[PDB]
Amino acid sequence: SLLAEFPTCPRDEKDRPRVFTAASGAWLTDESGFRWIDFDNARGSILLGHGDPVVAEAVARAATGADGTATGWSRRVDAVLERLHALCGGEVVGLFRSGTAAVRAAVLAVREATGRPLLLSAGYHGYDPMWYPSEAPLEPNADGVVDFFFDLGLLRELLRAPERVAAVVVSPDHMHLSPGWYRELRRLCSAAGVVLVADEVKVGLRYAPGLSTAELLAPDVWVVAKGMANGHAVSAVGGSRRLLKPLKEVSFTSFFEPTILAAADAALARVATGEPQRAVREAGDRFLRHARKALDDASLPVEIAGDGTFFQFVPATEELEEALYGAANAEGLLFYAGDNQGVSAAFDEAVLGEAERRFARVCERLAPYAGGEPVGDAARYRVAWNVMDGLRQAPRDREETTGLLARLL
Amino acid sequence: SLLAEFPTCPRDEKDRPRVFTAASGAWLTDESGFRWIDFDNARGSILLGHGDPVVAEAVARAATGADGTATGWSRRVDAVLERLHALCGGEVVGLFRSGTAAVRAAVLAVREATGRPLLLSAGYHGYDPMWYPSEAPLEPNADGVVDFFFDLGLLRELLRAPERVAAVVVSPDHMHLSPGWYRELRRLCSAAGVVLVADEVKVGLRYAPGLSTAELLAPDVWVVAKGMANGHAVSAVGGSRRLLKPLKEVSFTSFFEPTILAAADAALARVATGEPQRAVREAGDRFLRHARKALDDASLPVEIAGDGTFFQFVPATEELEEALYGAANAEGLLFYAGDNQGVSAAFDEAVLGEAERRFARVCERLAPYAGGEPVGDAARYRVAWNVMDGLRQAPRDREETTGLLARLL
Ligand SMILES: Cc1ncc(COP(=O)(O)O)c(CNC[C@H]2O[C@H](O[C@H]3[C@@H](O)[C@H](O[C@@H]4[C@@H](O)[C@H](N)C[C@H](N)[C@H]4O[C@H]4O[C@H](CN)[C@@H](O)[C@H](O)[C@H]4N)O[C@@H]3CO)[C@H](N)[C@@H](O)[C@@H]2O)c1O
Ligand SMILES: Cc1ncc(COP(=O)(O)O)c(CNC[C@H]2O[C@H](O[C@H]3[C@@H](O)[C@H](O[C@@H]4[C@@H](O)[C@H](N)C[C@H](N)[C@H]4O[C@H]4O[C@H](CN)[C@@H](O)[C@H](O)[C@H]4N)O[C@@H]3CO)[C@H](N)[C@@H](O)[C@@H]2O)c1O
Repeated sequence: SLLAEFPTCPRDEKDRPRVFTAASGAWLTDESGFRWIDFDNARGSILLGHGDPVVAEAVARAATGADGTATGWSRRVDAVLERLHALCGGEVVGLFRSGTAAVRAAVLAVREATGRPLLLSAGYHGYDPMWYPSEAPLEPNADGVVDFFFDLGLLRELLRAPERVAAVVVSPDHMHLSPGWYRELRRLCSAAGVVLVADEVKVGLRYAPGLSTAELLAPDVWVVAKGMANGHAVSAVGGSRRLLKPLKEVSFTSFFEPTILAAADAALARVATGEPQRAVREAGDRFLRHARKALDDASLPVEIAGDGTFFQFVPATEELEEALYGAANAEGLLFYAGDNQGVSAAFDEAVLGEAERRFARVCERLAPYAGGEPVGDAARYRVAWNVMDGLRQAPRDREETTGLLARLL
Repeated sequence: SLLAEFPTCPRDEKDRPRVFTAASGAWLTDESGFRWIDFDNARGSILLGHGDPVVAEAVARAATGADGTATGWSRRVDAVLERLHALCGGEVVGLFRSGTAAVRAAVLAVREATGRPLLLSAGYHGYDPMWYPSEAPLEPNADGVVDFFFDLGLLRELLRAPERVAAVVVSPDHMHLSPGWYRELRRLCSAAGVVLVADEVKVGLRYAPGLSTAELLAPDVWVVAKGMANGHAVSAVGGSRRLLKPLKEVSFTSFFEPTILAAADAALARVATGEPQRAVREAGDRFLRHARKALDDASLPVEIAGDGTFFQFVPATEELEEALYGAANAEGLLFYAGDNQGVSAAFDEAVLGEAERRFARVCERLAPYAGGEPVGDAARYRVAWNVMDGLRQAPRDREETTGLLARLL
């Protein structure tokens, strides 16, 4: 047991990481030779498909030395910056090595630029300790962060002294929050005169060429990552020159590493067209129509939140949830267990037909659960918490909100 | 000026980044078609040479999906962890995406494990704001870090209350600090009962197969990066299970990206032989004996600190330092300006012969500086501070130390 970290990855019945020896398009092969259709896709960072040939060629060329050097600037630096600025807007752009690094740098830059101490947060922003939970819910943690769990009532209370608040930083979820929720968030932040940071590490570049919340939030600062490089190790921040002036202090040794620049330039060129996002939505929607019908035909109490871009199974019980993923594993459908499923643009007709047949076999395996009590709100809240680390949107008062926080924290 | 960051990189006389189109071994091509011999080598992270064929082959292959997937575990994960453990020791290992990320995670883990608030630091640890300077010497910054600038007197002062100290965190320099300096540091930390973290992001794996301070410091926790992947986007931490237990909270989306694992596994295989490190030392030593002679023959007051693994020009005046790099720029010798020069294993006879020839021409160009006053200690201190962000070792009393800090901060 040499590894000190605990990486999120597909794990087997003994909680050991599944070992994958090969991948192409939508398909994985594991160490036993078992073949899987991938809905996890490095938690949605594989937008194009595994071993995408154009990205792979670009990386190959860059590995030889013929497309830039790690020692310094290249034309691919300008190309990537230009593309991000065109897609996502803002005045300036910075590049980082993980979503975690990017969101931390972004929010600290805003704290410095505004001179205000608190960050009000909803959703996951990466592994850094600055996001660890406070000792007392709804109080600042040691790094001045207060999590409001996507509850706008709580947010209103936290905005009551806006001079204390550097930014509101929110990781969107388009399965569990409506457009109106976003517009209200934007309204509240504008009224309070506080900066809005959209942490689009997951959703950026995937629902559209640009930011999912470009219009809904018009954020002052954005962060993207998973959509920009077909899995390669890069992230980005952009927004106003003034709010991001503190990023002038950022430099790191691997900045000019040419394979990541080549992958990002290639992937971003494809992203800019809108085609992979359309392909994903359409493929995912087809799979969903089939899956919803299969669950209904089998009288299985499993709803599906979301849409083809990202969806999530919502089973009525934890036992059923475990059985669902067990059956999926038996059929070679690799789902990101409990979380959101993000197909890639490699989900062609052949992949879809096979995923459909496999899912019908999943529903057969689930026959013991036929006719169970339908999904209720406690299940909806528990399942949504697993993907968003806070509360799905639905009517609540403070009693209900605080009850759910006590339950789900 | 879309870029919000200010990356360290080769820059021209107007402070514009030099744009490099391609590289091969020790050589670079710029956008003008000018051909350079590289002593910068992505600040010492290109140990093997640009476009190393064996690493390139492994990277190209991994990009196709033939060696596993970014979705989860592959046997190359085990191979990289096992190689690092064999080379560097400790009980556990973690992987990160930059040196900055690794050192931050390491020291926060130690602070959590020990329950103590302060970090005592010497040297550079990356770009994160946690390392920004305090208001005054000997005062903690906002993140509990106190800089001792490599001065063991200042360290003893800070260790008067060691119950406050989670760790001492040191970035070695083997040009400006002797073996005995390290052994004293180790001694002081052990007596005080404080954890010692060796930040070997720069020096790890380059002086020897493993840590440069394996015996000198026997650190509780180590960090490496530049040596491990021929420039690719990975770093590592290792050491005691107890002190690094808090790393269980680390996960990041690109963890399984197979090209980086491929580069690390290939580079580490070569590092484990000791061959590239020896080649570097021997090639740089040959260059240095030629350069020292050339400087002496021209009566130029420029010393050279260090050795073939890493060396540094120490000119008697700033005006001469500027002229030296300007002249090297004309002859196409790319030095990391002001800092340390780190040749790669691609510095062969052909390259050395040409670098020697080119350096002779640099000496011809600096005639207007012949016969100048020889290097003094003020120059030695100023130049060393540029590479270590603290004080070179030399006899000092407390008053001299205080004055030097006033001058150089
Ligand atoms: C908006 C945003 N911003 C920034 C980042 C960071 O980018 P990165 O640095 O490139 O990875 C991400 C990275 N995203 C990775 C995933 O992040 C979440 O996943 C998180 C978290 O929700 C999820 O937490 C688990 C929870 O849902 C389960 N119900 C309980 C489990 N113990 C817990 O585990 C995690 O937190 C534990 C507590 N500290 C920790 O011990 C576990 O090891 C850790 N896995 O674990 C993931 C990280 O490990 C999302 N739900 C997912 O859709 C997403 O794909 C991001 O989505
Ligand atoms: C031990 C160790 N630990 C961790 C890391 C982090 O690894 P990474 O995240 O992978 O890069 C490194 C990364 N190393 C990069 C370089 O780190 C230093 O270089 C630093 C710093 O010393 C150097 O500082 C400059 C100073 O030497 C000059 N005399 C004055 C200049 N303004 C200043 O510039 C830097 O610091 C400024 C302080 N605010 C900042 O404004 C500048 O923008 C910044 N470039 O700049 C570099 C980083 O930007 C070393 N001198 C070098 O040998 C080395 O190769 C490391 O060496």
